[PDB]
This record gives sequence, structure tokens and C-alpha cells, in this order.
Amino acid sequence: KNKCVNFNFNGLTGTGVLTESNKKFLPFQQFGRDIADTTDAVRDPQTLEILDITPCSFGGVSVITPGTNTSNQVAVLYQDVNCTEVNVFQTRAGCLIGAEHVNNSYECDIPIGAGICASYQTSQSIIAYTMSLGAENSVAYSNNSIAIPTNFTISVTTEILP
Amino acid sequence: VSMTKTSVDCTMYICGDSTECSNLLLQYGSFCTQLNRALTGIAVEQDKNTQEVFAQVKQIYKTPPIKDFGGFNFSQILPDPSKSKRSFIEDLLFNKVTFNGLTVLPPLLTDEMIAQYTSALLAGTITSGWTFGAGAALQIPFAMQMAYRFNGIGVTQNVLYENQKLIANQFNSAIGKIQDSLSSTASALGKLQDVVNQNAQALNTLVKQLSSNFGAISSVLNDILSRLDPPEAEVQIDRLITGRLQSLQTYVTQQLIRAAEIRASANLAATKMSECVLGQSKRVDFCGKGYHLMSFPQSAPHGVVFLHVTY
Amino acid sequence: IANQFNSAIGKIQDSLSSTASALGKLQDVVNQNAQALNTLVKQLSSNFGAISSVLNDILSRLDPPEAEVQIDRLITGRLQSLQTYVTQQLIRAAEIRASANLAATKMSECVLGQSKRVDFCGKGYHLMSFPQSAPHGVVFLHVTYVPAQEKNFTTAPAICHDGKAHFPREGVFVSNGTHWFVTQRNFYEPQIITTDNTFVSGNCDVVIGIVNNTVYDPLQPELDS
Amino acid sequence: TDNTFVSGNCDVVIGIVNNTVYDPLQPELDS
Repeated sequence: KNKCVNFNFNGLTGTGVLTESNKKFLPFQQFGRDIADTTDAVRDPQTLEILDITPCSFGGVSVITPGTNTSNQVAVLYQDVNCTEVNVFQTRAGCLIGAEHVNNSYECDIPIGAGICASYQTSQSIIAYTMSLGAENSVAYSNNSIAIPTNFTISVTTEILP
Repeated sequence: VSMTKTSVDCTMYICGDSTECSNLLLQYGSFCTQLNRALTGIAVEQDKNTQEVFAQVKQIYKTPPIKDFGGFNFSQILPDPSKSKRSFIEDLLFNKVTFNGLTVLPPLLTDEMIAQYTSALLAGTITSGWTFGAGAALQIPFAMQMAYRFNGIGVTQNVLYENQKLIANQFNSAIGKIQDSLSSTASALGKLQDVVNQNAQALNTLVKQLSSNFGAISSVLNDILSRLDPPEAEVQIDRLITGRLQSLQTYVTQQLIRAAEIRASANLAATKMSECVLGQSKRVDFCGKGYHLMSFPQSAPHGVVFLHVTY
Repeated sequence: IANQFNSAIGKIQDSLSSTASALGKLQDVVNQNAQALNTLVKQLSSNFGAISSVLNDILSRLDPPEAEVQIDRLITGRLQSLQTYVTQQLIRAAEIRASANLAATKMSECVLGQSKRVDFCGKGYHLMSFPQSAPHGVVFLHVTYVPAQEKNFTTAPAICHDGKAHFPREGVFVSNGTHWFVTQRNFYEPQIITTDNTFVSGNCDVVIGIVNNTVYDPLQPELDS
Repeated sequence: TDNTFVSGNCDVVIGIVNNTVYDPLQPELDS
């Protein structure tokens, strides 16, 4: 048990991890299913032990890669996993292997997920950090203070629409 | 604003790690890849429709400790930093909203980052007014900022100076009526629940198609190979592949049309968070019924809650 | 203005010549269309459950009661590929058509007039817009008004000449330390407080945080002179 | 005279009435 194995009982077969459960089964039942026809629970024939059918570590493989004329260092990032079943940092989308965690918050250049982004800092290396939502600024609010602009400039922006 | 990000693989959903099932997927060419690139493009557009509406100001402003804003009570809309900064209204907005290749991934802009984006729009409209949306953060008192909103709709500023205590009781009591309405009436948040009804209820119908026979003699790939001959089981397996890919061609079509409706709503949500919030909309009945003064946006799961101030 | 506006046009030309990342709104339309056209020809090489991908190879080799089964599986497999081709292109055409309704709005309101909408003519206060030609799109040149510097001055809602409250018509009342001046929120100018710039409304016993200042009446020196 | 403005005459407006405009310049001369 407790592995990514292929279970084959007298009434149910498939592939899943037999983890511990907290439900309450009936002595004449054999297994249990989910709402939309998904087997997620099994029962031993003559042993008081309730086990679930946990799916193994699966998901897409997303690789953060730089340009072909800039750098060659990449990182390994799997989806919907942890850092135990697989520069190691755990995120909500999966385990990020190949990036050192930095407490300093910088500008989000490459998105990863759950507020975590990566950048290329000096020689270039992939880092893991929480993205910055903007520059901190405390407005001097008062009842008898105002800021009237005296100098101006002319800036022309460009917006592209199909 | 956006929807729930869910990536469904074209391999693990059709074939349950079978060798003979994957041999027929190569005969279709790039039919497996076009279903994966279509579901991946929705998650890219969900991140684009989230950042273009919420992340509009490149500077995060904080609330000053001196809360002298003309006698108003902004404690119900300010997120508490001691608790995920959530206000008194946002506590009800989060609680009243509820295998084979199904990969659920969280988005980049989580709910903890929308509270800091709305805090810059809240402190920016009060302390700096409308100057931070066009240039630098120019400070201005809130008693004189509200007098300019009356001048845009043709109202003299003498009414604000003589009814300061009258506007402090009608506005602060109107916020509590919305908080009591969302807790009692559960049908008031049906728009946020409609995003779940188009994603979670649609995912429950997708797994039930795997148990369907689809005109074949069985619904399990292991039963057809073990019973029928290997030259004879390829006909009944191909009937299951043609039926299960039709379920994927229906789920991609029904979600991409609904993704265009959220993206069309994201263009309206970005307009109501810029024209109605950061400025003063001259459009009649755009911020709701009545003469629009200002608006304060709130965070919501896969959406946004508006609080328009009407006259 | 002539030194800042002419220099802002040159920064757009230097940005387009340095890299092509500024035109990403049009390159995504071509890349999603060119890859959709090239992948459709690759579906003809697929078997689609048949023994071959060529229509002439199945008919000239198999039996005429036997080749009709493999061709019909190949035709129905190609009709599902064309069904996805019509479905994926029509939803993408509806997004450009929804963008064309937004482009028709900006070319008729922002270009042909002055709009008072925030984040509709770029970032900043809108003055004018110049459209430019583009393949399967349009390029806008939104002229914006952004301030550079500022000064912190003491403000007041109104003043009190002889007990009555004088409210400003346009702008607020600031002071450099000694005298109160009239200015707007976008440009500083030491204007003298006259009767033509304010109006009498209410009294000086209701407004909280009011100050006292003598209003310069132009009717008084014209009579004694 | 500051809250209103003079435009045209009083012989072309349909449905016009007569009144008295309190000119603030008149008590200034008599002061």
C-alpha cells in the first residue's frame, strides 16, 4: 500500500494510491464512487481498514526557457505535484526545481502561478520570488494641503487594435 | 472577470494508459494536439482578462492612519490586514460562492492580490482624487474632492457644505444594507454562481461520458481487448474514441463561446473600473440608475463587485 | 509644447525599429491564422481510421466493395477536421468583430472629438488622436497630457469677505503663504480673487474649515478714480 | 447681471414675460 500501484480487488480494479480515509463504510459493501462516476474508495473484505483511491502525480510539463541568444539555463516545473513525490521550492501549482527562492520582490517577467514569478538577475540565473503589485507610496493627506502641478510634458501613447 | 482554469489532457481522458488505444490516436494526426491547444488558449485569455481589469495602476497606495474623511465610516470597505486582507463585505463574497487528465491549476492573480489592487484604488480616489490616474499622485482633501463631483452633473457645491452630517448618515447606512442583503438573500450572488455552473457542472457531465457505450459493446477499454479478438476489438475501440472525442469537441465548443462572453464582460468590467471609478462617467445609466458620483470596486471569486455612489 | 510633442513622435519610431514587441496585438491574429491554415493541410495526410491517406491509393488497390468502407471513414474524418476549422475560426472572427466595434468607437469619438473617458484614449488626459494604417488592424497615436512637477500649497474651500461665503466657479483656492490665489488642478497661475471668478452662495457659519480673506471688488476703484 | 447674459431682444421670444433685473452696479454708484 501507500504507493502508485495497480489495485485489483474482487469487485474493483484500476490504478490509484491507497491512502488513509476517515469515512464510515458498511460491512456488506465493496467499494465507493464519486458523484460523476469516479471510483475513489475501496474496502478490505475481512479487515477494518478504509482506503481511498488517490491519483498519482500527473500533469503537464512547463519549462521556463530564455532566448536562444541570451542564456541557456532552464528549470524543471511540473503541474499539480509536490516536492516529495517527484533550488527546490514548492508552489500552489507544483514543485519548482531549478530556481533559488529570493525574499526580495521584483517585477514579474515570467509568470508561473499563485503570485510567483521568475526573473533573470546577475551570470544570469532563475530565481523564485513573490511578484510586486506596484511601487509603495504614501499620499500626504491633510485637511489644508493640496498639490498643484507647475511643470508639464507632452507624451504620446500608442494602442494597437485589430 | 475570468473563469476557473482547468486543463484537460487529450491522452489520459481518452485512453486509460492503454497501448492499443494510443495506436489509433496517431492515425488522426494532430486531432489530439488541437484539443490541447484550444484548452491552453483559454487559460492564457483568463490571465489576460484578469490583469487588464484589476492591474491598472502601477503604484500601490496605502491607507493613512488619520481617518478624517468627512465623517464617513469606511471600516466596512477597508480590508483588515490582521486577518488574506478581507473587509466586512468580502467575508460574505467568499463563503456564499461555492481524475483522467483533469488538471485544475490556480491562476497567477489570486484573491490575496486583488485586495491590494483595490486598496490602491480606494486610497487613490480619497487621498489623491483623480490625479493619480493621469499623472503623479497629487494630494487633495476629500471634502473638496467630493465638491468637484457635483459640478460635473450640474449641482452647486453649496449642498455638500450644508448637508455634511446628512450625507454622513445616508451613505454609511447604505453600505450595511448591502451586507445584510447578501447574507439573507442567496440569489443576489447568482452571477458569481453562474461562472461555477458553466464550469463545475460542465466538468461533471464530461466524466459521465466515459461510462457510455457510444454504440459499442462495452464502455471499458480493458473488456473489449480481453474478450474480442485483437483484429476485431479495433472496431469497437474506434467507436469509443469517436464518441469520447465528440464529448471533447462539445466541451471545447461550449466553453470557448462562453469564454468570449466573459471576455466581452471583461471589456465592460475594465471600463467600469476605469471610467466610473478613476473618473466621472458622463454616460447616462452606465454606473447604474441615478447621477453617478464615484465607485469603489471590490474583490470577488472570478468576478468583481461594484459599489456605485448615486445621486 | 513644440519641443515635447515632436520628441514624443520620434520615440514611437525608435521603439518599432528596435523590436517588434509593440505590435503584438496584430501578430497574434496572423500567427493564429497562418498556423490554422497549415495544420488543415496536414489533416489530409492523416489516416482517420483508414488504411491510407490518399484517395487514389485506396480505390486502385482495394476491392470496389471493400474500398468504399475505408474512403467513407476517411471522408467523415476529414469532415470533422473541417468542422473544427469552421468552429475555431468563427469564434476568433467574432473577437475581431467585437474589436472592430471598439475600433469604430475610438475612430469616431476619440479621433473625431474629445472624450472624457479614462483609459479610453490611452493613459492620461485625452486631447486628440491620429490614426495610422496597419495590415488587418489600426495604429493609434493618442496625445496625452501628463504633468511633470508639483508644489505643495495650503488650500481652502472658500473665503469670507464680510460674512458671506464666496465659492469658486472653476478650480480651488491656494496660497503661497501670504495671499490667496485662484488656480486649477492642472496649471498654476497667481490670479487675483475677483468678483468675476467667484459667486456668493450661503454664509460663513455653516462651512467647516473656512478662512477669511478680502475679495478684490473691481467696482470700488473705478468710482473713486 | 452676473447670473444671466444678454442675447437678442424681447420682441422675438415666444412666451416671454417682464421682470426687473437687480443690477449690482446701481447701488454701487449711489453708495
